Amino acid sequence: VDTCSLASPASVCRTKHLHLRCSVDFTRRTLTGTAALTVQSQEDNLRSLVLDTKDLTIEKVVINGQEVKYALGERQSYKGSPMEISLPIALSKNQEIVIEISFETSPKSSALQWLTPEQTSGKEHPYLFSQCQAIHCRAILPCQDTPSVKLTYTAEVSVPKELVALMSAIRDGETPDPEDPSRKIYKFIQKVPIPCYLIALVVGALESRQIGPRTLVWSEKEQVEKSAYEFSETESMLKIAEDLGGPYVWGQYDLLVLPPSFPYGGMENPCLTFVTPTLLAGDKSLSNVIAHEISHSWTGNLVTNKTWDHFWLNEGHTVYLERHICGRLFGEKFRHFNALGGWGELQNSVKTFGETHPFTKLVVDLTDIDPDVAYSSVPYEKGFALLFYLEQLLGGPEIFLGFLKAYVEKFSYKSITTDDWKDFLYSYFKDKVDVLNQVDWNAWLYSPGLPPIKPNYDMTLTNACIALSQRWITAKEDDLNSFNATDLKDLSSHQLNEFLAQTLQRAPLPLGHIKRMQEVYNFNAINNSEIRFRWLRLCIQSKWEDAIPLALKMATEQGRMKFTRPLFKDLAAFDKSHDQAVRTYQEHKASMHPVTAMLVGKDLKV
Ligand SMILES: Nc1cc(-c2ccc(Oc3ccc(Cl)cc3)cc2)[nH]n1
Ligand SMILES: [Zn+2]
Repeated sequence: VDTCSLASPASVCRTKHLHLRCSVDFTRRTLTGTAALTVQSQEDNLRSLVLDTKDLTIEKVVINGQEVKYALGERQSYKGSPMEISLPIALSKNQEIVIEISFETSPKSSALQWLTPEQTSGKEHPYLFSQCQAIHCRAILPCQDTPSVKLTYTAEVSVPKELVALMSAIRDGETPDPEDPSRKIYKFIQKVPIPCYLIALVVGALESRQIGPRTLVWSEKEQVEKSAYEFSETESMLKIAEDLGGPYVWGQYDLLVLPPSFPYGGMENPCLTFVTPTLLAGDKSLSNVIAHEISHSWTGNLVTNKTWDHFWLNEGHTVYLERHICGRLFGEKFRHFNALGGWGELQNSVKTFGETHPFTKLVVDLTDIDPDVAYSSVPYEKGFALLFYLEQLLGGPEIFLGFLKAYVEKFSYKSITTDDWKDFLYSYFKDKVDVLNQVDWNAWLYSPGLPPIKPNYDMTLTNACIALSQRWITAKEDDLNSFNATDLKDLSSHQLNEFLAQTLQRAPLPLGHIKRMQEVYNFNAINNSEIRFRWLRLCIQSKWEDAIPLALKMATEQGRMKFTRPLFKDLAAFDKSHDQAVRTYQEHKASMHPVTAMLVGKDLKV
């Protein structure tokens, strides 16, 4: 049923537990060790099984202290190579065996980026971080690389004693390596069953600062103190999340601020969220990303999508919870602001993808499609639009939040499909079934382009952005002298960002407008990467050669694909910077994140 995994489906067998013993070698850029997988059979007379692997080196497979026959199949592009294992016994239904696999990752592992000391803040020690979603755990160790199987796990990672190792699990102790005095072993334990894509590792000279009863903030010493401040409200947001979705079951909620090449804004790794360092805007304005990763602790990590065709169930509900968290902290008016802004983003994605593009469908068919290529904000906003529309259609946020909490408890620790979600919706809202039948489910779930109906959005906080953006778009020459910094006197960082987004859509603007806009607003001096990103896009799309070097620096000084990809594609579309953009990519391609370096290459057609 999962077209992205080459392993035995959950209907044949399930991995119950993973015991990982491994060592990080920065000299060769490999993890070597063993992966003991406790696997339970789901059928009678099970005599062999298949795992997922991608660029792994297998030494042997030991079962009950004896080596066993295994075979690796031909590689299937991004899916990797399937690994068959011959069992030393035939397992009847629900019986279990432990399989010990001696493996070693490839330096080209698509799940990891190896950073040289100069690629870090401290410039003295190397760095390693993982990114498994969607199907990259197979590039770290053999497993059923599919969200349809959930497993607990325990790990022991040997690392140079000067470094620290962290995982998506509770820290369970550290000691000097008994077989190597120059190394330390960090132990971890994750008692809540998870999909293997939530497995994460990080190794580096990490410092910590406690910002809450169950929250530490991790980063290099240069950024720890800044990050502890930027995210001071995490505990504040955890209690709101708990009130909406129920108890937080993962014990610890730590935060990890990675080096600038991290490919995404955040990764909802259990116990240790990964976030881009580009959130350090200095005013906490971009902290809603933390509210997002927090919400994933219920929608996504507790209730998980069965395949990646149903990824929208994860981010769709997560965005919904996030904007309710922000609404409880800043008012319902603010919640509608983000919802409306998100609907504007959904317009941008569709315009860029195309109204008929298959990647604008809510439920996709990733058969023979690299899930990384399908990743976009469409499942985020299109998913949220559906839930918001249902919230309004079903009687308000109070009623619908009651459904969300029940939905989470109903499928806790399980993996569901869109039909599972829809089926329980009709069960929960059995009194209003006739209202649900008014919904165009076929169009919402499987038709591409923008949804069939637009929700009702409060225009209060957005009106200020619309007035100013309209003045610039419709302004002629004689109107440019009157623009002044006072236009932003009562605008927040978010409103400033929305204004740019509103202006960005109607780009390009006359060259004089862009030059005047820099004179009066000085967007070049704003550190907020969301705002800077859009201001730069507005400049390059308007053919302003002065913004070329500023955009190349931001596209390469950080690796968040949200910014790096559009900036490059825009530089490649500008005639005056096409050559410089391509040449720049070729140079940095070798030291970019593997997933990021592959995608920009496709964007650039190199
Ligand atoms: N409009 C849409 C888009 C999708 C979609 C489904 C699966 C995907 O795989 C992933 C998920 C997360 C990451 Cl980090 C990388 C790849 C991406 C996107 N579903 N519906
Ligand atoms: Zn997310």
